[PDB]
Amino acid sequence: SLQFVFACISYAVGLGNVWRFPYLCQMYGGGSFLVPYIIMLIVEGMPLLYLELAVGQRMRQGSIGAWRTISPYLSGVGVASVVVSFFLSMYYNVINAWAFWYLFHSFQDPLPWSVCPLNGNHTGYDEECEKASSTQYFWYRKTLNISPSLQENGGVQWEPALCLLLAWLVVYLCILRGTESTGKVVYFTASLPYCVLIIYLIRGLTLHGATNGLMYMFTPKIEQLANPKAWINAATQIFFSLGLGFGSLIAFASYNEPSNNCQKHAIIVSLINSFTSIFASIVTFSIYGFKATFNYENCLKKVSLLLTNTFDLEDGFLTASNLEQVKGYLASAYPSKYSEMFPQIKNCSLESELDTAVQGTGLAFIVYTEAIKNMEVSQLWSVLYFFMLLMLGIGSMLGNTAAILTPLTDSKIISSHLPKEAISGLVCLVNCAIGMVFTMEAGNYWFDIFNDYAATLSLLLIVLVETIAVCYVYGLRRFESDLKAMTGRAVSWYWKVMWAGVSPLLIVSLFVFYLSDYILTGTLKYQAWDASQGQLVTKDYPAYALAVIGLLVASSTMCIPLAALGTFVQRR
Amino acid sequence: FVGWSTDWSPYADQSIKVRISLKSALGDKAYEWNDNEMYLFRSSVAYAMRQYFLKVKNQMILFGEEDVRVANLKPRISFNFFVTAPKNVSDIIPRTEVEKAIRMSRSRINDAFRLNDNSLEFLGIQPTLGPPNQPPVSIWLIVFGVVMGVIVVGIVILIFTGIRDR
Ligand SMILES: *[C@@H]1O[C@H](CO)[C@@H](O[C@@H]2O[C@H](CO)[C@@H](O[C@@H]3O[C@H](CO)[C@@H](O)[C@H](O)[C@@H]3O)[C@H](O)[C@H]2NC(C)=O)[C@H](O)[C@H]1NC(C)=O
Ligand SMILES: *[C@@H]1O[C@H](CO)[C@@H](O)[C@H](O)[C@H]1NC(C)=O
Ligand SMILES: *[C@@H]1O[C@H](CO)[C@@H](O)[C@H](O)[C@H]1NC(C)=O
Ligand SMILES: *[C@H]1O[C@H](CO)[C@@H](O)[C@H](O)[C@H]1NC(C)=O
Repeated sequence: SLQFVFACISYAVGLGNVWRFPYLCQMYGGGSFLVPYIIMLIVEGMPLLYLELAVGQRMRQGSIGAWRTISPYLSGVGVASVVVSFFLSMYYNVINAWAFWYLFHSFQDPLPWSVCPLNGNHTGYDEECEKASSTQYFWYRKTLNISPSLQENGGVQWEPALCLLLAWLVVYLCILRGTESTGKVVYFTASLPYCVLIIYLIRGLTLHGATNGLMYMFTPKIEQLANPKAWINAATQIFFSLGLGFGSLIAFASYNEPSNNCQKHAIIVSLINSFTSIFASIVTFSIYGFKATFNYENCLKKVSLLLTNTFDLEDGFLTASNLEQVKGYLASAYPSKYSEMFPQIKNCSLESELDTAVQGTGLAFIVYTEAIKNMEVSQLWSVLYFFMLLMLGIGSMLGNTAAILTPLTDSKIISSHLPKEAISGLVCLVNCAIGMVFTMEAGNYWFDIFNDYAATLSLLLIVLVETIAVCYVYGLRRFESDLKAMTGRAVSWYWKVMWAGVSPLLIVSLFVFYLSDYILTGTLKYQAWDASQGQLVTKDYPAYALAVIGLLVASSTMCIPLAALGTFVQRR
Repeated sequence: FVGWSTDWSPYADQSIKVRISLKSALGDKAYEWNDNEMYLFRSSVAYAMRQYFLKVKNQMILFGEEDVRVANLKPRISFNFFVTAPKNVSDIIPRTEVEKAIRMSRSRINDAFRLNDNSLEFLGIQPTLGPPNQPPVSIWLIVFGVVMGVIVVGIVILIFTGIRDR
């Protein structure tokens, strides 16, 4: 019936493809990132997803159990499947906290991101809130209070810490309460995000100059298309959105009937996830194009006002459509006055704005707040959208935490020492203690680091190990025979070829390209807020941050080889 | 210094510069700025001066439209005006008093031409937007406290029921 479709939609639609995907798309030029994602979908999404589902269905065990049954000296990879997930639980719930924050400041008629604060004379506006948008100022100063550089970090901000604690308490409450009622919750928690996105798409399409963002997002600029970073980010983003590497898919497939259809399920899940990501990107980039058009018009209006004031022209004489001609006439009339203010004139174009209108890890928040502030009843739409985002994040965190706790629940030794319910509380407390780091003044930089590298290489390596083990260790023919015995209609040659020599080769090639690019450039930099310019400036990563990122990647990557060496020693 | 400059004028020290942007504030349906509009503006300035001299210094000075002298008129509608004594040309009201008078009654001048503090700039008189009123303590804190309380109550009751069942 429709219950299965709703469950598939709920498993496919999450906070990931709604939040992380638009930011990655904006960072890597839009279309130049959109094209690989579709390419990385039909090559890596469906085949690997179907492989994981088939393994979970055939093995009838958990991730650790399945990867131990496949091979002893490989069982440690299952442990890695938890560790990476743990790192996700380290930071992902922090996003929910931000949602809570943006929810809590949604019951005021003077919305905090709607009107800039006064400078102090009650005559103008703050310099930071004037150079930057009101939403940007509220996000970077009144919400994150971000430091200009990563080197200087302040104390733990109390309000974000309280928001994070509330988010963890909500997660723990949902863990304790919700165990099998989700079938009813699927009737409501699967269609609301689509309705919210439809409403926001309508609002964006009703805004002036919104088609520019849609054109930008669909424009495949070949100059930035050759960047291996875009391919790597698309691959890790689709792997994260589909849940590959986390092992939750295997656990879910182990709970289904042996005769349950898997190819149709995997294809439907992948296609729904891709379509939802594309739709969210469409809406977000429509609002982003609206912002870029507004900034371009504001810059042109400021330039025209400055020229009119300093050359005493008529109010309506100078317009955007005839700017350069009037500039040439002024230069030809008296070049002395024109040159007296030539450096003050600023050249602003739609391309530059669309490149650097809004960027960073909080692109979705800023963009949707801008969309909200131009509504009719801003509070209602703000509350609805933030509640939808919070629900999606809660569902994603519930899935991640269940995947983490399942191997711990299966641990007989741990179960016999402590109550099963107290394990969830201990895990939540530890995760909150670890994630309190993100609540500092410079916690946004660490959040960006853990969103860029704590799941980039780890997921790729885990998927590569899994597909190598399936294709060559266990034997492709044996797996195909087992699947045919279980359900019939053996895998077509397309799936066999993809599992044998397409996906692993592409993953290895992408990893080699990324490593070569990193070695050649050697200039891994991060964006940092600049209140003086009211923008984002690239700054080189410090030694300690690079070491921390390297350690975070290395632990997840070496979780499997260390256990393999231990198993080899035990056998020997 | 041998020579002279063609910019200095004896009335430049006490002159207040007005810049008017009718097209930006009104878009369409914008009236033309002929001499009648200048007469109306001078009358409004004289009225503001009368109001300041009556309600602050308690002096009845009969200003007129001919006591607001205007110079350097431009197509931008940008000029310099200064107010003299009612019948003493050699007496020019100091710029501080004129600025205080304009600040006192800028709303009437703004409404006379349907302009709002951005299309009628006096270049030295900076308007005040107004202090932003704040909630009693915090709406967000109250909502957060209520949500945290209900969540804690739910957690406690669920834990108690689970313990009692087993
Ligand atoms: C028109 O306004 C001007 C001011 O701009 C008036 O000039 C002022 O006239 C008074 C009366 O004579 C002057 O006071 C006297 O100054 C002399 C200077 O040596 C002093 O010796 C006297 O004891 C007395 O204090 C005042 O200085 C003068 N101010 C200026 C700036 O010239 C003028 O009287 C007004 N005309 C009329 C008809 O009211
Ligand atoms: C606000 O008042 C102070 C008073 O010292 C002044 O320095 C500052 O320039 C004023 N702000 C603006 C925007 O003029
Ligand atoms: C704008 O273009 C002119 C044309 O050469 C250039 O000289 C100037 O540096 C550019 N930037 C600004 C801010 O004027
Ligand atoms: C701004 O403040 C000044 C004095 O502080 C006051 O006269 C003026 O009316 C205010 N403007 C408003 C409240 O719009």
